[PDB]
Amino acid sequence: SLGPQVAEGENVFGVCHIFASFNDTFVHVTDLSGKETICRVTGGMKVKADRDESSPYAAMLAAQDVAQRCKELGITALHIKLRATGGNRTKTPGPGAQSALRALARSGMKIGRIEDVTPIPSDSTRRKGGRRGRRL
Amino acid sequence: EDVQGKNCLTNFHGMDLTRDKMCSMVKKWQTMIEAHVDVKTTDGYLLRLFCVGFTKKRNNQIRKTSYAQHQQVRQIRKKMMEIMTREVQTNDLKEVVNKLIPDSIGKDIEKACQSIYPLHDVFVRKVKMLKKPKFELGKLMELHG
Amino acid sequence: TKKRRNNGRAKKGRGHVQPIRCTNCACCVPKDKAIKKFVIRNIVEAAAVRDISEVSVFDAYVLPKLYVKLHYCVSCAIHSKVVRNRSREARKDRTPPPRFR
Amino acid sequence: PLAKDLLHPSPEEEKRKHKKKRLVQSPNSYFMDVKCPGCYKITTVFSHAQTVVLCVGCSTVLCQPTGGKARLTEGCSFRRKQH
Amino acid sequence: GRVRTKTVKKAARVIIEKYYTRLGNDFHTNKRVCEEIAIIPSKKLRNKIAGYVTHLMKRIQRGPVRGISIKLQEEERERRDNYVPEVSALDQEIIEVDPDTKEMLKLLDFGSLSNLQVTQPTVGMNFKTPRG
RNA sequence: GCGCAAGACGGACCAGAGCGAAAGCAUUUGCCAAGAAUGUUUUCAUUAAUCAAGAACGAAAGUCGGAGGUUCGAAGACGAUCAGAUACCGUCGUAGUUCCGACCAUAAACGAUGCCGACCGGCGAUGCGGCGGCGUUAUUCCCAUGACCCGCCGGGCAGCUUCCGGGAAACCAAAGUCUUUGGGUUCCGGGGGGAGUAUGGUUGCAAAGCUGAAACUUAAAGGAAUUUGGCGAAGGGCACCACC
RNA sequence: GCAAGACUGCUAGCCGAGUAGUGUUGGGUCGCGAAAGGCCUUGUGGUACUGCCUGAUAGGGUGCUUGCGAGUGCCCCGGG
Ligand SMILES: [Zn+2]
Repeated sequence: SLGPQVAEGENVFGVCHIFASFNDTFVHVTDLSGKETICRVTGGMKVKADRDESSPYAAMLAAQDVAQRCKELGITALHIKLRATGGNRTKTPGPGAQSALRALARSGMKIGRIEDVTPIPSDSTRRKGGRRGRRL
Repeated sequence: EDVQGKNCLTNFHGMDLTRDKMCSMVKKWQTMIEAHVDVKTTDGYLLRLFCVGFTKKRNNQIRKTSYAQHQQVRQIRKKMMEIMTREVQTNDLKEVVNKLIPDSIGKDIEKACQSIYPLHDVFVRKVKMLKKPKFELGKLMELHG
Repeated sequence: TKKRRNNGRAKKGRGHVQPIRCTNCACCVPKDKAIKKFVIRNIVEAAAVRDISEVSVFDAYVLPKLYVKLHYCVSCAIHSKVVRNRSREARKDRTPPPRFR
Repeated sequence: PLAKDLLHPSPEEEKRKHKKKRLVQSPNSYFMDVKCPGCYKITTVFSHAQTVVLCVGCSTVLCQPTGGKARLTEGCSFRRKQH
Repeated sequence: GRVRTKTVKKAARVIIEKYYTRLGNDFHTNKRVCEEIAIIPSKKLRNKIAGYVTHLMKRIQRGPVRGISIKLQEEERERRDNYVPEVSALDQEIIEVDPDTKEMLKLLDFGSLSNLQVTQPTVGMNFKTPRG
């Protein structure tokens, strides 16, 4: 949080990973290395019933909390690493990624490069479920 | 690799391409050529270069297929392997990563494969290292000027 | 009776193709039978682009795009209303649906 | 159409059709000649040579086997001959 | 809503087709005309007919109409397609003749004409849309 | 976030595209062997077509003996759902899924359409091989090769259209050339159920595969298409005897 | 030996000079390409345009304007 830096000459850059699924959102913030984190706030820490974990409001609340904690610490700019469930399950990102990114944008931070790191495979592993899939 | 005081001096570890162009260059009604090599530089550093090449559709072309024969793909891949083998064996790490900043390797690939079949998007998709030798302080110090 | 000229798929001289999996379901469907949809999307949707460009440090920053390919079983495709049933005379229309915006 | 003069059509139709579907079947190939500036000899070869042909005296190569007509070496003149 | 019936519209169209110089744009005046020159069994039907007549006048005073033929508005079509210009657009001093059709015309009946010239052919043969 | 180890698979490129007798076949490269089509003024001279007996291959599942077991997952163990739920759903999970060696010869093995051969309309295209031609490119000259464009020939996967014709029609350029009935040839069906069942034979470690009845009972069982019909089918509208 | 025609390449004083250098996929008689020095007629006229790079005012990529579809503008030296 402290050091010989100045708030006017430059800006502090970190890398934030947004895991968005259809069950929960992980609004994670790491350093520029990515090895060591700053604070990890998840969409289940705000709501009480898990049905609201996939709501955009939980992702907004988690993003606002981690963004206010980070700008209290002194990180001003963020690099976006959006990631869905991935693997063989689902390529489409969750419903809370847009809300989390907009809450990070409106908190007063700065946004740099945006890229997607969804783990698409090279047709590796058999999917969950039988030949007939899920019946409902 | 090492810190002197309050400074983290860095070194080359690999080259990647963004995923946006990786799934934006691929299109239907065109083919792909991929080559991978296990070449080692003139020092004790071993690299692994991956390459990708696509299909150029001509301006006066009415056909929408734009495919190619298999032996043309093999000849284009052979040109890719001999270009990537020839251009890095005589050079060290500094010269090859200086060449990696432009697309001169890709330009030589797409200029070598002109009389076989035209290519429109040639880039080096990935660079990986396998062999790491004994660390030298002087080589890293001279790498930083 | 014979409903279609083909058999609802796109094999004419093969007899067997490799199977793929549905997205909503986990159903094993042949590749040439499944209704593909290569959707082109971007990061922000319609109105967050102004807020992103206001907060982006780089001026004239071009926005990235998300490219995924979606494979559907036909029951999950019709239940998701991406394809609808057509009349007997107008079934034989292989032209794609028109795009405007 | 309905009325086609199958006794004698225009010769474009015989020159256009297949070699076996004509009224009288005839090949589309011909016998040809090779003359070089280096060697002062004339040899007669087939149009579809399908083999490597060398001139008399072992001076130069003359033909190259292809799928169809042979590749004549560059600088050699030819003319069609018939009896 | 206020949508007119086939009876009102048909009577208004035929009363425009028969009578044109005795009407106008004022609703009460041609309402009195429609009362005088026809037999209408009601006041409300007469008012609806006169209203559609006034709307037909507002349509007609702009341009042509595809349902109503009026003799005063007639003779104008044959006025426009009776007169002819001085140039017949068929006797010029230059005719764009391709060399292929020039060689075709030389084979036909002629060796030379007094009004034909030869142009150059194109360098590239593209004439269809790219569809594969 | 950095690395290690194991097994499986080959996404986007991937299409009414290719090859193979069929089942089937997709990471790069090397080796061996075979094959269709195209080209031929080469070679032999009817060596040909279909096929009892017999023979090769043959998805997945199943059995025996090994090595290995990442994920998935029969049987099983629970939690909800429900009047019941040992079902749909969710979490674990033994055989199996992967490789080798020995078996069985079963699929909606389906183009639900035997093989060879002749004739019978048109059109845009696709893959291969060959032939011919204005032009652009591999940087400016020439030729040959690849890459485009314009056409032709042969074989093939297909497509659009037609009052050739056929059919009960859906439809088919073959399912046409059929009462104006005969090109050659193998297999196969005589209303429905009993029944692919019982016995016998043969084959298989086993599961089962091939061959395959009868008594009795029944007046219909079916194929195509038409009109209100009902859909916990879709697309548009309406109603305070519907809702907000 | 006779006799003129149709077409084309290079140059814009000429010889030096198509000699090296460069060049590719396969070649050739091979494209691209300026002086040193010398002799003179001591240097033929008109005409539009020119975003950046490679490899010509050509070929192939790719931009800026207001979000699209389309105009116009974008070699340089100067003045207003
Ligand atoms: Zn599904």
